[PDB]
Amino acid sequence: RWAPIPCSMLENSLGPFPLFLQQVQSDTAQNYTIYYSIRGPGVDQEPRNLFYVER
Amino acid sequence: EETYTFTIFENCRVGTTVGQVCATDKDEPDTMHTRLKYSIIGQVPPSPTLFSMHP
Repeated sequence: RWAPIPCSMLENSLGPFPLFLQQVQSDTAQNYTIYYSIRGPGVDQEPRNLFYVER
Repeated sequence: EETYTFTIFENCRVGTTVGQVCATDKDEPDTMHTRLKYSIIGQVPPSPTLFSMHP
């Protein structure tokens, strides 16, 4: 399997927020309707709701 | 509503009510065209589980 791909954010920013980082979808999204989520330390493991995805 | 809000207390007992939502369908009342079924699809956080819904 291909490895995952970095992204970086800068500390204590004057914003505004939600501050965007990158977009991630399927390619095969055109075959049938899906929706998006995340789990892990930073949304639902702690620190909670640090990170956010448009469904 | 597209987005409800409800309040409860801390330390409440299991089977405590949070709230009741309502909905309608535009076919003939009390037919199968309008007969309704309710379910949870997820949680924030996903886990641990805290709430349920009567179908």
